[PDB]
Amino acid sequence: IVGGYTCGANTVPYQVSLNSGYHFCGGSLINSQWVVSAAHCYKSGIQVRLGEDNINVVEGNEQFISASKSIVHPSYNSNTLNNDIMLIKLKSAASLNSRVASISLPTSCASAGTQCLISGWGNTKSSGTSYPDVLKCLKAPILSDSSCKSAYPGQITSNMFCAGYLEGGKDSCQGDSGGPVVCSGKLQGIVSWGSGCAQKNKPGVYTKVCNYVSWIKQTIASN
Ligand SMILES: *C(=O)c1ccc(NC(=N)N)cc1
Ligand SMILES: [Ca+2]
Repeated sequence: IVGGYTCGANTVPYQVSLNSGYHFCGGSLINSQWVVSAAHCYKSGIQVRLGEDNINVVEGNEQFISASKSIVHPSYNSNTLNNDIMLIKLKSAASLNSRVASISLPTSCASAGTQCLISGWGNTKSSGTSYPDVLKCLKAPILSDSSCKSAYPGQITSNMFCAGYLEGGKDSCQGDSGGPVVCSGKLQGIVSWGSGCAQKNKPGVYTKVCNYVSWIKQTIASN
């Protein structure tokens, strides 16, 4: 997250770190046994880390649970990033509490202008590299579909939305992908892609979770 703020320990209780020896992506806990992330975060050997603040220090609220299965969306296209969503099942259910909690799936799609909370452990620089150890946060509005398409001609599908600031300076970045975009207490987005980070006229692009609720529910019900 570039141009954000330190969230505070365990203030984003649905935020997970995906670890394969190191943090590589975010995710969102949607019930005691399932995490939503980005398909482009797929790999083998995922351990889900819940209750994290500093990802380099054991601070006492962590739960580390290996994945039993991963399900990339049937129609994920890694070239266009259309349908950039995956489900990860935990081998055992998390113990839910005030610091490790699920986030609800949307009932309705969110509209341009709605404020959202974007979070992660990704790079905090637009130019160069600095990875924080503690979780960062950014409040950002959803942008109009028209603004989004004008920023990324030919690239925005019906399964994507933009959020952030056309002036740049405040955005998600590498290492944040797969993590949450939460608006009015619902998971509306997954941190997906953009050109660089925090660049003018290149806001973040997010997987539009409301389009996937039926797939998510059906997949969980049979796996
Ligand atoms: C994921 O790691 C990711 C998502 C989005 C961006 N770019 C922007 N938000 N502009 C970079 C990396
Ligand atoms: Ca920790």
